[PDB]
Amino acid sequence: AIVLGRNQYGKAEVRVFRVYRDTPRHEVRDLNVWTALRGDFTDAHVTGDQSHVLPTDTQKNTVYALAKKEGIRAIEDFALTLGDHFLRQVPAATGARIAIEEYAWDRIDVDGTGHDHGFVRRGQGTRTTVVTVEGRGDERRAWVLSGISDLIIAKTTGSEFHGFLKDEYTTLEETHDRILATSLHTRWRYLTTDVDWDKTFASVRSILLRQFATVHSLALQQTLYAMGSAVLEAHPEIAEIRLSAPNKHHFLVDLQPFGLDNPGEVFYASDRPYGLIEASVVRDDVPEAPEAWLATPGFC
Amino acid sequence: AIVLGRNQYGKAEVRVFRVYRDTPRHEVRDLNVWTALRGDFTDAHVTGDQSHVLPTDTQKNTVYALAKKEGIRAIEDFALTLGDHFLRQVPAATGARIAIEEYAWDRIDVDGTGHDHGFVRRGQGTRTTVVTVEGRGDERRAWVLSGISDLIIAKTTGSEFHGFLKDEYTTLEETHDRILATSLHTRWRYLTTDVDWDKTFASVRSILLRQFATVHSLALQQTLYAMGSAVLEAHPEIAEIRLSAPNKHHFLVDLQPFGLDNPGEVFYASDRPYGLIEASVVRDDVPEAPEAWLATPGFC
Amino acid sequence: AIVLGRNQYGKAEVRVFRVYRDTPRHEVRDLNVWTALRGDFTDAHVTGDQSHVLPTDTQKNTVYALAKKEGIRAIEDFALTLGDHFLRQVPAATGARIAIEEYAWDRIDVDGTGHDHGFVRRGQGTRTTVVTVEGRGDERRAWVLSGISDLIIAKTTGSEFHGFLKDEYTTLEETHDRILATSLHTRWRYLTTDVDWDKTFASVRSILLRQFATVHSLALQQTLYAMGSAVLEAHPEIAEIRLSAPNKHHFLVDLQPFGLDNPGEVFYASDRPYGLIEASVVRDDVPEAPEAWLATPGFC
Amino acid sequence: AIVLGRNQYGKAEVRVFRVYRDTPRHEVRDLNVWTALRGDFTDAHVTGDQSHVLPTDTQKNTVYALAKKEGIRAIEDFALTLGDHFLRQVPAATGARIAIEEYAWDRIDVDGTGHDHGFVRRGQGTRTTVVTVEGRGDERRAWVLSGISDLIIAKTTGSEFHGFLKDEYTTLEETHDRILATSLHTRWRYLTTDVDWDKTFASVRSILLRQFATVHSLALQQTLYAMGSAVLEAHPEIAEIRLSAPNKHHFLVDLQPFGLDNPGEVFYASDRPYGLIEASVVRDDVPEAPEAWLATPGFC
Ligand SMILES: O=c1[nH]c(=O)c2[nH]c(=O)[nH]c2[nH]1
Ligand SMILES: O=c1[nH]c(=O)c2[nH]c(=O)[nH]c2[nH]1
Ligand SMILES: O=c1[nH]c(=O)c2[nH]c(=O)[nH]c2[nH]1
Ligand SMILES: O=c1[nH]c(=O)c2[nH]c(=O)[nH]c2[nH]1
Repeated sequence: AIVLGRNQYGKAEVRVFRVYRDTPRHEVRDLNVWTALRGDFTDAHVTGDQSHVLPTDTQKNTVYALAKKEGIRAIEDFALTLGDHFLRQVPAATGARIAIEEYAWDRIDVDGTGHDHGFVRRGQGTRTTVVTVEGRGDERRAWVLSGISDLIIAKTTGSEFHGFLKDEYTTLEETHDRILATSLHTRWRYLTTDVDWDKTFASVRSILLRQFATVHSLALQQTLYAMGSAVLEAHPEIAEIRLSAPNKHHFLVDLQPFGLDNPGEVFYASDRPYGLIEASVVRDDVPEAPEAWLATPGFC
Repeated sequence: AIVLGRNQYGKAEVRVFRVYRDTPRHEVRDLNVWTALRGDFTDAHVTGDQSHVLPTDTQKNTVYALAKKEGIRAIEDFALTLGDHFLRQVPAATGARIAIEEYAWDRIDVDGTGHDHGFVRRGQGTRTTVVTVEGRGDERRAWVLSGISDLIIAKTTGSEFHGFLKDEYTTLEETHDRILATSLHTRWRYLTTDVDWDKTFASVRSILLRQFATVHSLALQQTLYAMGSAVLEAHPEIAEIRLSAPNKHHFLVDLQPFGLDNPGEVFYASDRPYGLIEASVVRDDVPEAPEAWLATPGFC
Repeated sequence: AIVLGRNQYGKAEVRVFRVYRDTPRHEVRDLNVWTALRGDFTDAHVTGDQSHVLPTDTQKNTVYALAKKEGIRAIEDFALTLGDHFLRQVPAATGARIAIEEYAWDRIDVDGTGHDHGFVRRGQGTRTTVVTVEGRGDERRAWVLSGISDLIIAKTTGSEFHGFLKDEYTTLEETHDRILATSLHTRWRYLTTDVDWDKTFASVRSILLRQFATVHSLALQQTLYAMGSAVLEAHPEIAEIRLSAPNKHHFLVDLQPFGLDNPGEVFYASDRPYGLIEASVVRDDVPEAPEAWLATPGFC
Repeated sequence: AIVLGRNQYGKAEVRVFRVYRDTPRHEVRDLNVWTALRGDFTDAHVTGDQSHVLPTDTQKNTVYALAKKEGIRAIEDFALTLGDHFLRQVPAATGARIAIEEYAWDRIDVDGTGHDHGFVRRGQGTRTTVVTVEGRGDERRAWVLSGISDLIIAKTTGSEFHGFLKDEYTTLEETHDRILATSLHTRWRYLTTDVDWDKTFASVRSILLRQFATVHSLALQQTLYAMGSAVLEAHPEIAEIRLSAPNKHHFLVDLQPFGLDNPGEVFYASDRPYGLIEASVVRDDVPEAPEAWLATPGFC
């Protein structure tokens, strides 16, 4: 009684660089795109008949083709267009998952103004989206996740951790002052697809950064909740936000062996291990949408 | 109505290196360990009261302590032991997810025999486990996933891909002979925890490699199914197996511009993009265990 | 006739995070430090007598100790202080090489102003230094290299490549318009150590960026020369600059198979292979200083 | 008086995968190739006249073409062939540096015999070469470096470190038993180009591993010298060998706080910082060949 279960296939990490150059002031969209189709590909696995299978090579061609034919503004719209496109090309497909990450570029400063066609990478986190489209016509449903990854941030005070559970293996001293440093990975789910994607992203990003800096932290857990709840309070169109934050320990070096004090000044920035504190903040009044999250961050 | 939803926390990437040295012939266990606790940590997020929280630093200490107290044989047993231990130490916790990677070492060859205490990394893929323990006493349940990651394999013939769906964006030529190269990521779920972990792991690994080599491939999809089904047929104790394989494209380089033939000999190994083909092989007569897979491969 | 040749040893990648907090407006210095000592360590290699050897563990302790005792302003001064320090502690040492890289942080924007103690990584290249100190007292000599690494930049026009040598293996079409994208690695050597390190670095960085953007490029070779010569013309205190630039090819995708034009708009950003164009611009009137560059970028 | 100084250019990281398939028992050569030309390319930098420049794209084409035309046996011979070829094609070039890494593959085991066309990556370090060719005809000279990179090895005893210099910043305890773990990077220079490259490589690798295992270590310094000298004593055709070894610290974890002993059994494998111990072993009766080492490991 051995059968094929869940499966998906597509092209991973299609790097597409789109330039808008209708005026001498160029704009760039720098994208990394994943496609994944789902549906009746059973025979392709069990017997090797590829009749239903649209090659991943073609899914890559389609990314580049539509980059010209449809354009690339907000990555959520581009992902939605790709999802609907593959459903129209692949009758055996029941759904498509399109994930995109965008690398931001600034203009190189020349004599106090940004150059028309010279750019430098901004380097402060990746804007992401994960779009799922299922069905066709009146039964078509779609879900949009957006997110930020590798947003590297730190507080040098305003961070405490005390009153925790102490067991026989606990050696950690309580503290009222420590560094809190992380590299934030977050994704949030929109209630519908009728959203000003760029406006909401800029506001969410600003809210997460501001809350991180200004909330007095009693634990990374409490910081993440304050960040996520501030986002949902400001954005009724967002159903839920998941946050994943390493606690990149900066250890206060003991300089007493060298005859020196260390009043919170000299730290060893440790690579591994790191705390990993992960939390979701949700609207209690809307249904969950597990289809939006299937195979996020990955299949297995 | 904004509330804390799913959450977990713990120590990530604890590198523990355990030496067995009861005799001059030492053995090594080289591990990377993640802990993650789930339970009633709501107050720790919402008000900042850490009374329920066993610090991630303590969870790190526990890995090293139990590596001596309990030893490290099969990583599945060590992960099961850590899971039960944390539930004993943290009353608010309802469950624990313990994930481990093991890096295999061989003995250095000296006059045709492995040296007593000198080793070299084996380098052929990581052995993995993901162990979840929920509840205590009679209500306790546990699940074991084991797996292999970064197993880099290739066939230089016995691979085809033809008769696929062709649309207006398709330029891929059908082929009856190509390279098939991948880096296998796989995880499988055991029906129970009464398993000879090392014997089954070694068998699964050899079935995967043997099926990959000897099965004539009509598509990566079909190779993955053939590998997965053979594992399930040889191991009734395994409920399901998920395979994730990039199709690392080796393009036959066009040498005609240089006055040369290229009959399947000279290839360009492209990095990105790559096909990503993902399949699940399951026993239809056993129920699913979503608990085993929760937050695998990640939380969000 | 087998003897020990050149050798050096020290601690690599000491991550030191220094916080200045005498006022509530904190400042951060985020550093990665390499030490390497040179001298009479022959017996330590040949017979294993470690009498001359100061442990790398101590060289690490010394980084953290001096971070408090001497402070960390410009990384060149900190590296010079470390070099002279190790010569005073290690009588067998004849020289010391201290390399440092600095990761820049900005203040998180809160209500239009930078927060007192909350920061985000700037993410636009690494400031580097390589300081070599040899001898003691009146025979002491020192050399300072500074540099930038991983400065990711791109032009979307103003870049040509034509009139090159065409041989029987050449398939490249000449072009008067292409993308030129790179990740710049550069190091330059100062004539003396009497330099305002921070002021010169900011000006050099600005000159390299401006020249990249504004010079009409006939080849990456010609761009790198225009960048390096502009730096030396503006900075008589700099003896030479070496630049190493990958040509990260952005290939104009052929969309004619899909019935579309591509007037310089849709590109495939290729990972590997990449051109690697490397050049030095030098003052013809000052002597070379090979001691400054020994074991840069590495020993072997 | 600002002038162009040293420069070189070429194609970096050309991944060529060559299959030998004269019989059904295929063999594979899996290579990463760098080309770099040196010569009279001054005009190409200063005025932008590319007449002398053979495009890096052509240099890429030449790797694939000669992989068929000439074949790929030992990477040293292939690199020598590329070096001479470019000097034939590029009159302005005075020299070429060709560097290659090879990734070893094993045959997949099927019923105790290696499969005809199914392979798995060996995973134990990269075989390397760096070949420099200068001049043409009677004035031609060439040099071959071969090497090994990322060879991950460890001993769990037979390593000590005591009797070192102790200063006011030293806290390291002397020890008579510790783990010694490293990832070896080494390059050696052949006296001539009349060498059985594969036989010598295999011998050098086994001497390095065997000496590491069996030599009782008083310091990494002394282990490296013992490895290097043994290679030179067994291979008169090798002029010199440079070794670069991180001391990847495995700290004995203090388990006393948990009521436990730890007699050399449980270790924390730290990532950074790490000792970096670098030594050259040379024949004092042969002259140096700086030309062989120019821009190794990099240009700047
Ligand atoms: O904010 C924190 N939460 C934790 O759970 C924890 N655990 C730990 O060791 N340090 C911290 N910090
Ligand atoms: O085995 C394959 N499956 C695919 O779906 C596919 N798509 C593609 O372009 N090549 C391949 N190969
Ligand atoms: O600016 C360039 N220099 C080159 O040497 C070269 N070679 C190549 O293929 N493209 C380019 N571009
Ligand atoms: O073999 C060693 N050499 C050193 O120089 C050194 N320094 C140190 O701290 N440990 C070690 N070990």
